[PDB]
Amino acid sequence: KVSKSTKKFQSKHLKHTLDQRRKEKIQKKRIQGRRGNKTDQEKADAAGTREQQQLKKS
Amino acid sequence: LSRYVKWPEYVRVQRQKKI
Amino acid sequence: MIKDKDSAADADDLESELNAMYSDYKTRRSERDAKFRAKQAR
Amino acid sequence: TEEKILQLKEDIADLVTKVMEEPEENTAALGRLCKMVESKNPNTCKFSMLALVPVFKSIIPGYRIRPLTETEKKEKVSKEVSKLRNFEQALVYNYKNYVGRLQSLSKTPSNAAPIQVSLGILATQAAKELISTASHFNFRTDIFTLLLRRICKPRISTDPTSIQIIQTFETLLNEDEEGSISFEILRIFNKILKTRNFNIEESVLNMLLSLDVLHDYDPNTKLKGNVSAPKLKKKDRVHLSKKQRKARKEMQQIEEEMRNAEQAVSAEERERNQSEILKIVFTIYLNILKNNAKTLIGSVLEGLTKFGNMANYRSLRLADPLNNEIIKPSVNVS
Amino acid sequence: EGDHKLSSKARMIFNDPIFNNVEPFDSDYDSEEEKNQTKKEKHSRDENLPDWFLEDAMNARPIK
Repeated sequence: KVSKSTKKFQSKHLKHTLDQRRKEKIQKKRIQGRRGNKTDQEKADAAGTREQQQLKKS
Repeated sequence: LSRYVKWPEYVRVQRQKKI
Repeated sequence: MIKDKDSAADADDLESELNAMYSDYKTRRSERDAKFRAKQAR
Repeated sequence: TEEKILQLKEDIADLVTKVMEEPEENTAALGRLCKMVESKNPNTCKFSMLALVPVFKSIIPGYRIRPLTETEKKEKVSKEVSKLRNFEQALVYNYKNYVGRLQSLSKTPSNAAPIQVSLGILATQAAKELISTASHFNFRTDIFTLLLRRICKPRISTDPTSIQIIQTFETLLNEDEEGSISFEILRIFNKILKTRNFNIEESVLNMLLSLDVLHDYDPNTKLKGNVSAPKLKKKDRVHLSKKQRKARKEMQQIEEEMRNAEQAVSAEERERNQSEILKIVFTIYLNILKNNAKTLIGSVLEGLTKFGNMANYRSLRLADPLNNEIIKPSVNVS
Repeated sequence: EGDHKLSSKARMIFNDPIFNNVEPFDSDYDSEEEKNQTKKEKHSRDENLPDWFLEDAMNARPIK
C-alpha cells in the first residue's frame, strides 16, 4: 500500500523533480567534454604551493 | 561610556563660553 | 560635600572635563563603523 | 668571585621564578630584575639581561598597549582590572628601560675592553632574539634601528651576529603580508642609508629582495595541509543559559562584522604600504646606481627586474640570500 | 637530587639555549647628522584655545 506522503509527492512534486534531474544530467554531459571546469581543490593542486611556484620560476 | 548626558546642552554651552 | 573654593584650578578642571567630553564624543561618533576600529587597532 | 656568581645566579633564578607564573602582583620583582640590568658589574648585566629574554617573550601580550591615562576615564571602579592596568603600565615602563639599555650597550666603538665588546655582542643577540616575537609591540622601532645600525656598519664580516640579524630581517620581510612592519623597517633603512651615502654590503641590500608585499602569487595558491574539527558535535555541547545563548549570538554577530572590516582595512592598507615601499626601494636602487658602487650592481639589477613589474662573485659575498636553494638568481648569477 | 652546585630552578633556568658560551675608512655613526636630516625632512613635509573650539601612487597602474 502506497503511503500518503508518497501519493502527495507524486501528485505534486514528481514532474518538476524529474525535469530538474534531467536538466542536471544534460548539463553535466555537456560540461564533461568542455575544458575549463575544475574544482577549487583541483585548481589549488594545479597552482601548487609558494615553494612549488618558486621552483617552477627557476 | 557616554557620560555627556549628565550635562544638558544649555549648561554645557554656558560653561564652554566661560572658558 | 566639600567646603572649599579654588580660583583658577576650578577653571582648569572645567576645561579638562570639557576636553574629555569632546574627545569621548569624537570617539563615539567615529566608532560607528568597524573600519575605524580596525584602523585604530593597528 | 665564583661564589658571588653562584649567589647571583640563584638570586636571578629566584626573581625570574617569582615573576614567571604570576606576573600581575610580582611587579616589584620584575622592576628590580630590570634594574639589575643597568648595573656596572659585567656579570650582573650579562646574566640578568640574557635571562629577561624568555620572560619578556612569555609575558608580552598579543596586542599593543595603548597609553590609557585616567584623565579621560575617571572610572576608579575595579578590583582586578585596576591591577591589570598597573601591570600593563609597569610592563611598558620596564620594557622601555630594557630596550634603552640594549640600544646603549649595542653601540660599541670596537675599541673598548673585550668585556665591553662581549657585552655589546650579547646585547645585540638579546635584541635580535627578542624581535622575532615582539615585533607587534611597543618600541619595535628602537630594536629595528639598533639592529640595522649594527647591520649597516661598513665592516660586518668580523661581526659574528651580522649573519643572524640578516636572516631575522629577511624572515620578518618574508612573512609580512600587510606591509606595515616592512614599511617601518624600510623607512629606518633608508634613513640610515642616507647617512652613509648608500654604502653597505651586498648581503645587507639583498634583504629587500625578500619583501613579500612586493609579490603577487597565484590567486588560489595551495597552502599547508591544516585539518581540524569543522564543528563541535551536537551531543557533546556544554549547557548555556538563555541569557548566555543570546549573548553568544550577539558576540558572534559583532565578531563577523569585525572580521569583515578587518579584512577590508588590511586589503586597502596593503596597497598603500606597497606603493610607499616601492617608492623607497626604487629611490634606494637609483641612488646606489648614481653612486656607481661596483660591488652592488648585480643586486640592484636583480631587484629592479623582480620589482620592476610591481610599479606603475658569490665568493666575495657572505650570508647567501634566503631560500637560495629555490631562488635561482636571474641577474645576479655567480 | 644529583648534588649540583646550582639549585634545580637555577639549573633549568640557566640551561636555556640562550645561555650558550656565556661565562663570568673607519667611521662612527653620526647621530647629529641624522637628527638634522630628520628635522629638515619634517619641515619640508608640513594653541591655548580648546580643541572643541579650534576644530569647529607608484602601484596605481601596474601590469596587473
